Amino acid sequence: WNRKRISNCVADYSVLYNLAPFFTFKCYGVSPTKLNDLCFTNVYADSFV
Amino acid sequence: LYRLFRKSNLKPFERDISTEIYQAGNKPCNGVAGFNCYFPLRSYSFRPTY
Amino acid sequence: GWIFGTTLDSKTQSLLIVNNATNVVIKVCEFQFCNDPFLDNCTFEYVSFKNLREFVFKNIDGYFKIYSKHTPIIVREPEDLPQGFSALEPLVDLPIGINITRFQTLLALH
Ligand SMILES: *[C@@H]1O[C@H](CO)[C@@H](O[C@@H]2O[C@H](CO)[C@@H](O[C@@H]3O[C@H](CO)[C@@H](O)[C@H](O)[C@@H]3O)[C@H](O)[C@H]2NC(C)=O)[C@H](O)[C@H]1NC(C)=O
Ligand SMILES: *[C@@H]1O[C@H](CO)[C@@H](O[C@@H]2O[C@H](CO)[C@@H](O)[C@H](O)[C@H]2NC(C)=O)[C@H](O)[C@H]1NC(C)=O
Ligand SMILES: *[C@@H]1O[C@H](CO)[C@@H](O[C@@H]2O[C@H](CO)[C@@H](O)[C@H](O)[C@H]2NC(C)=O)[C@H](O)[C@H]1NC(C)=O
Repeated sequence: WNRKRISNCVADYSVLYNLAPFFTFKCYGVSPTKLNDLCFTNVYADSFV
Repeated sequence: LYRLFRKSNLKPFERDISTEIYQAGNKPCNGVAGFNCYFPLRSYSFRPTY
Repeated sequence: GWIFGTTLDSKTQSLLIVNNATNVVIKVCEFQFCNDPFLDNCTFEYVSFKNLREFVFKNIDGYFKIYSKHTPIIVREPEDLPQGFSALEPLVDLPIGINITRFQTLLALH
């Protein structure tokens, strides 16, 4: 697993909500519509098939 | 059933029983449920193993 | 009487107050209103030109407050408000839990 420790940035997922080739958006612990105003130390990104 | 999507904060002691689809995206839902058209009423399905 | 509500389109809650000369009917039923009444989920129900009737309606903290005053007046000019002072006593307080953006009065016809 490639744990990408992304830091020192603000989440901007509203592009993916505004584009066709991204389909599912599920969030647990935080709201799926309230993602933009959250701040984190290290977001751990993983991407698989 | 628990509400998770609503347009604004509610004034104290008020009732919302509208079951219309929340307009998350710019596209109108028009009675069609999908992604960026979120239904407000959801349940956590309480179980004794929780 | 009066109909209070936001859109009044039978998709949201709407307060209805109707007087029929014997009782006062106050409901929050979301049924249709058509346009004008004629005469010869319900989560709250409450059943109770010389004349001038003054009313004050306000809606704070989920409470609908109605203040009322009744007085006999004699006027010279056609339909002008009299120059005087009258204090409106409180009439009723209702815990209906709605917000109101629009309203419309109700008339009696033949
Ligand atoms: C009064 O409120 C209810 C919900 O609070 C409104 O929704 C409708 O309620 C009826 C009665 O339960 C539903 O019909 C049946 O419900 C059962 C669940 O017990 C379900 O298994 C059946 O398949 C059937 O659907 C109905 O689905 C529900 N929704 C709609 C869109 O009608 C009701 O409309 C309110 N009535 C008034 C007059 O305001
Ligand atoms: C009061 O009820 C209205 C329902 O009509 C809620 O939505 C407002 O609706 C009016 C009429 O279209 C709009 O002009 C407002 O902009 C809407 N409000 C918002 C915040 O967008 C309204 O939210 C309700 N008030 C509260 C405090 O929930
Ligand atoms: C004015 O309206 C009220 C209520 O709308 C009427 O009250 C009725 O009272 C009887 C007495 O037992 C009840 O059985 C009925 O169910 C009530 N009506 C309703 C609709 O609930 C009252 O009679 C009306 N007065 C006149 C003169 O029409």
